[PDB]
Amino acid sequence: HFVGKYEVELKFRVMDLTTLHEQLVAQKATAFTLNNHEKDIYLDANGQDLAKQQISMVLREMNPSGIRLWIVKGPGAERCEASNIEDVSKVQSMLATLGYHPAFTIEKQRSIYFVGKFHITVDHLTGLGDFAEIAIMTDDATELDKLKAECRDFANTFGLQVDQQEPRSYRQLLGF
Amino acid sequence: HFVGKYEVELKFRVMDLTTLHEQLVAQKATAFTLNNHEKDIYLDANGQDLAKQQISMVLREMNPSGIRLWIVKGPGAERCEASNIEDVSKVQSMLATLGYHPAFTIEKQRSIYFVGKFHITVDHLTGLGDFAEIAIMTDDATELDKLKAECRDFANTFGLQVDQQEPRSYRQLLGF
Ligand SMILES: Nc1ncnc2c1ncn2[C@@H]1O[C@H](COP(=O)(O)CP(=O)(O)OP(=O)(O)O)[C@@H](O)[C@H]1O
Ligand SMILES: Nc1ncnc2c1ncn2[C@@H]1O[C@H](COP(=O)(O)CP(=O)(O)OP(=O)(O)O)[C@@H](O)[C@H]1O
Ligand SMILES: [Mn+2]
Ligand SMILES: [Mn+2]
Repeated sequence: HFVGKYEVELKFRVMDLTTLHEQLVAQKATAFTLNNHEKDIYLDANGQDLAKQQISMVLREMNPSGIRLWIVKGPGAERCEASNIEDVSKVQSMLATLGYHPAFTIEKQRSIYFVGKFHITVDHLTGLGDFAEIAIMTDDATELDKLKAECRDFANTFGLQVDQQEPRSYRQLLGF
Repeated sequence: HFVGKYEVELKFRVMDLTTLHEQLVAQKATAFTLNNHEKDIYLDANGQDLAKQQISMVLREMNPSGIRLWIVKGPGAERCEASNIEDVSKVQSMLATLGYHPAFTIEKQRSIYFVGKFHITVDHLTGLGDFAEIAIMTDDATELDKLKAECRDFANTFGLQVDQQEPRSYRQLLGF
C-alpha cells in the first residue's frame, strides 16, 4: 500500500471524530494500523543543510505495531520515500557519521485506514488537536495532477471541507 | 556475527587457493555465503565530500543469498557500520535526494566463512586476482591492536603470509 516516490496528500483539521468515524464505517474502510504512538526524530546537518533545500529526514518508530522507518521527504511536498529499517540506532549512528544529527522530535497518535487506493490517516497531536490526511501513492510525476484533485474529489465525498484544510506540515505547525 | 562499529581487517593476495580451502575444512569453518556475486555501488556527493573525510559509502547486493546492505566505512581506519536493507534501488533514491550519487561500481565473487570469532572472506575480482580478508568486528576501541594481531596469526594458519598482505582497498586497486 506504500509504493511510489510521491505521496499526493490533502490534510485537514478534524472538527468531529464521530462523523469522521461514521464515514470510515460507511465506506468500509480497512484498518491498517490503529492508535499507534509514532515518534519521529528529525535529523539535519549542523547548518540545517537539508531544511535549506526543503528536505526533512526522519527516523520513525511506531508502537505497538513495531514498524521502524527511515523517511526522506522533499524537496517539495509530494516527494517522499521511506525504507523499513531493522535497527533505528544503527541507522542513526550511520547518518551521524555522514553529518546528520537529531534536530527535534515530533510525537503523535496515528491510525491509518484504506478505502480503495486512498489512505486516510487520522492523527492527534498534543497541542494541536485532530487531523486527517487523504493520500495516494504514485511513482509517476507525470500523473500528479489528477491525484490531488482526486484526493479533493474523495475528500469532497468524505466530508472533509476546504475551510478545514491545513497546508502546513507538522514541523511547520510546531515551529521546527 | 556482524556486531560493532569497528572492524579489524587484513586483506591478503591468495597465491594458493587449494591450501586455503583445505584449511577451511580442517578448521571446521562454517560457510555463511558461498560463491555469491557481489555488486557494490559506491556513492559520494558531487564534490567527493565523503572521500575527503576517508569515508566510503556502499550499497551492496549479493546473489543468490539475496543479502542487501548499506555500508558506511570510516572516517579513517577500522570504523565500519552496516545495515540490512530490503531494496537497494529505494535506498539509492533516498541517498540521491540527500546529494549522494553513484561514483563507480565494483563487482566480485565472494564466499564468507566463520571460524569462531573470525570472519574469512575469499574473493575473486576479474582484472585482479584472488584475495582473502580476515576480520573481527567489535564495539571496543581498547582491543584493536590485539585483535589485528590475532587476525594475522589466524591468517598465517591458512597459508596467508605477512608478505602477501595487501593494504590497498579494491577501490584503490581499480583506480577509483
Ligand atoms: N508502514 C509503512 N511502510 C512503508 N512506508 C510507509 C509506511 N507508513 C508510511 N510510509 C511512507 O512514509 C511516508 C511518511 O510521511 P508522513 O507520515 O506523511 C509525514 P507526517 O508525520 O504526516 O508529517 P507532515 O504533515 O509534517 O509532513 C508516507 O507518505 C508513506 O509513503
Ligand atoms: N550480512 C551482514 N550483516 C551486517 N553487516 C555485514 C554483513 N556482511 C558484511 N557486513 C559488514 O560490512 C563490511 C563490508 O565491508 P567490505 O566487504 O570489507 C568492502 P570490500 O568490498 O571488501 O572492499 P575493501 O577493499 O574496501 O575492504 C564487512 O566487512 C562486514 O563487517
Ligand atoms: Mn503527512
Ligand atoms: Mn574488505
